[PDB]
Amino acid sequence: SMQFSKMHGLGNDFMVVDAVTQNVFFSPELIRRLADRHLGVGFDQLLVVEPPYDPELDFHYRIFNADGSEVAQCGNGARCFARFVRLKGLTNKRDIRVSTANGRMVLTVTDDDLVRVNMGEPNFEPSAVPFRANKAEKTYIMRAAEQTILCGVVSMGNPHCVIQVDDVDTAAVETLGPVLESHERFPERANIGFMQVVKREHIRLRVYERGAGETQACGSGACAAVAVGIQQGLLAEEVRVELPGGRLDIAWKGPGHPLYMTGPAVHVYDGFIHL
Amino acid sequence: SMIDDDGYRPNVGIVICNRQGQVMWARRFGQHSWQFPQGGINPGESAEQAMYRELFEEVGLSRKDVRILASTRNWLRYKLPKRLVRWDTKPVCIGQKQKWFLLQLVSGDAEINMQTSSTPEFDGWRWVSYWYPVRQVVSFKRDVYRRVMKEFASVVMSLQ
Ligand SMILES: [Cl-]
Ligand SMILES: [Cl-]
Repeated sequence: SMQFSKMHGLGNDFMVVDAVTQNVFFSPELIRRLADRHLGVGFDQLLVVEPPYDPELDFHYRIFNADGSEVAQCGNGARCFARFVRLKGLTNKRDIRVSTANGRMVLTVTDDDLVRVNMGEPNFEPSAVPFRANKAEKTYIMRAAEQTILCGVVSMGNPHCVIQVDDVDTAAVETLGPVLESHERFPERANIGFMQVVKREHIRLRVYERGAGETQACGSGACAAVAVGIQQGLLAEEVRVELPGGRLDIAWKGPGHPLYMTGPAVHVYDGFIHL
Repeated sequence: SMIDDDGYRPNVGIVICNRQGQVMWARRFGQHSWQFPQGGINPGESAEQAMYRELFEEVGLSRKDVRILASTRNWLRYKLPKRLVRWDTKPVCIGQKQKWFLLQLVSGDAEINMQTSSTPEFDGWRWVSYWYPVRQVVSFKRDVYRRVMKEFASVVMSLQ
């Protein structure tokens, strides 16, 4: 029987497999069989933990979707992976070094058993966004149909434009989202964040993602909202972020420093399946 | 003539760990296949004796350079891939049956020396992360390595 776990992180459901102590080969056919909720297990994504390829790393892990293709989204599943290798006794380290389809990460398991991730240093240079603007301001004006808006823009690796809203439920996500998402001044579109500041260390946020709309959890959008709120002088260097999918904790000492995102991963179940 | 009736030669394998939870990875002489030290039991020795002898002759470590943290309960077997069996040499050896030891290096790295022998089977070593051997070992040993590294993980993980 192949052992597996189900875990939930960043609002996604992972089947998680220890392929370090288990010998199993995840062909696309096996993966699709496993994705089937009546024939197999059923999952949003499959996280497979493997021995490292590099003697200075602790593990490698891969993510596969239900079609049986490998997914390479940066930081995807990192929280569940770190908690998982600890829960299963594959490691006892709190700073776990791991390679993924997108490169190498160091994940830290906090004493609260949350997982902290280095996201890099935010970039406000409009060329790097890319954003149509002559120079970087802490705030920008943009026309958006009948409306005029104020916004911050930053790159976390992908483009973000963040609006301060007075309440995320009385926020026209559905109408302003698409208009700014593909606005002229974003050559590559942008993720549109709607940030209700509750306290200097507590934000509510809804994000209209690039070409995807509303998702329950976009970690890079939480990073982005906090980064501009800080750059704009509105936020403490340690912010709780409340999204539809749950809660993230961002931390950042400002320019010259990297931004840290911290988040939970829930262990849902263990299970066996014969192949 | 140590070969059992089944054609398995009795062997010991050695997993040497340091305090940080790395394990010693040894390069086979005149090649670039890597592996843990392993060696035959001789007529008349116990597993532990063969292990200490292999340890000194191939790695240069004495009984006081290490301590035994754990050893495998039962024997682990692997079959040599059919192409590797010397069929003309009687009795024929078709595999190995191994007892494995986990050792902690208690003295410094400079006590290692892969040239205590003049017929050395290993010409180099390095520290690797604990699970890296399970991937990098030759395919016909991987099953054994997986089981061995699984059995030893709890002991190694309980090194603060
Ligand atoms: Cl996750
Ligand atoms: Cl493997």
